[PDB]
Amino acid sequence: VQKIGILGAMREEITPILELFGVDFEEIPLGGNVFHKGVYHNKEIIVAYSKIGKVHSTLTTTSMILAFGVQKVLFSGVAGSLVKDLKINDLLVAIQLVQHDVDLSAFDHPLGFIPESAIFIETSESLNALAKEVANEQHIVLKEGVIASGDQFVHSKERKEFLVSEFKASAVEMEGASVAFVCQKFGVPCCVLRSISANADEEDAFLEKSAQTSAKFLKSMVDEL
Amino acid sequence: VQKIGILGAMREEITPILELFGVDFEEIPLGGNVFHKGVYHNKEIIVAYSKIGKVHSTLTTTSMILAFGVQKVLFSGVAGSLVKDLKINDLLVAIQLVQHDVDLSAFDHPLGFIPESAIFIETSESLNALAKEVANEQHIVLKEGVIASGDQFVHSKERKEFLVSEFKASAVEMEGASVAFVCQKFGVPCCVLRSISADAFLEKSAQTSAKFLKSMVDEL
Repeated sequence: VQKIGILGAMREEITPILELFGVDFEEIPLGGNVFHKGVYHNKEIIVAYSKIGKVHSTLTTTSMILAFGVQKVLFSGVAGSLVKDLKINDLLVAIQLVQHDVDLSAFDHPLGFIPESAIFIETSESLNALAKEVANEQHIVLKEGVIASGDQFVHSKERKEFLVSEFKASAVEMEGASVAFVCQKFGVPCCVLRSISANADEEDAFLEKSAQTSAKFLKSMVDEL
Repeated sequence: VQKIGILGAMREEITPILELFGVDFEEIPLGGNVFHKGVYHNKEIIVAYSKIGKVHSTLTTTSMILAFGVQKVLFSGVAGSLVKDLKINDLLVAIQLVQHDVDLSAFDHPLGFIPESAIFIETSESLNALAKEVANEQHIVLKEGVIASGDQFVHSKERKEFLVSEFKASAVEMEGASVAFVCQKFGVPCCVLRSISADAFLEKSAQTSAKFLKSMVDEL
């Protein structure tokens, strides 16, 4: 029985996901999270809001995997662009991610690095390839890049410039890296998709449209699994 | 069947705990961690190191609870002092913990606050009182205070003074708050104990902490 996890990074991103799949979803409370469980064409689909920041999103992902047995994870949301050519409404697949706020440079480690780990987190080759195929089929341009995540909102010119110089990041948000990290640790293929909600020089109804567009893209992925 | 989780931040702290409990531990890999499962006087003891930082420690704690059913968590480690009265080798129990690096101030949230949470995370009355009781019986001084945790190793005067001024923290490390938070979310009692550190120091400190943890478990 195939079991697929779907995360969104705002509560309001969940509604159009559950609506579009169209089946009944049972609400299961666990660890202060609510997981929505439904059956769609003989796959179990487990949908949750991550909650904010890395500790929340780690907890929700680890829970999803251990309590519900999800075998693959798709994580949708929005991100702010760090690069001129990545603009509002562009869709981005995260080929790698980084925890941009990790700093053990006092022990001469490169920024982003933790011992017994690595700076960059890898996502699923097969799921990213699937996202490319779906984007081709649906006539949606799909860009690729590195997403930086950290437990601060990044707004300053200096901090955005640091993300690009240090990590070659394309976009920034708060929960992607941690989710991808957990998945990788459990051998669970993960795909992290972001649509751009702010241009690189910048810091609601528009997020309602993005959340609908994302739900459509997620369903078109699941329809291929 | 009582199930107790014992967490250390780093590998060298585990070794002495496994040896002192003395029982046969089964090694169970899960989520890139190795959990050591043993039965000690009719209590199941699950021992693991987190690895460093908030993601790692949140992952490990959640696994302890969901995969192994632990009912109570004891977390031991070292921490750096932020106040003159906490000196090297002092033992501190964390009454509250904060994630000091969380900053949603761009949206007028206080520093350390995340929506659906709180700035300060609480720990177990009962387990804290047990730590105090063990310490009193053995004539070991046990200090109490707030622990600040974050994904940076804090070394500057400016950041240390920020921790004191913003959170009234007494000590700083990288994993306490995330472990305590996970336990709170699952209604699992948690005790966070830290020896003040500022390789050879660490060996002694791990042996003495293993003895203190064993002493607590003997009362549970």
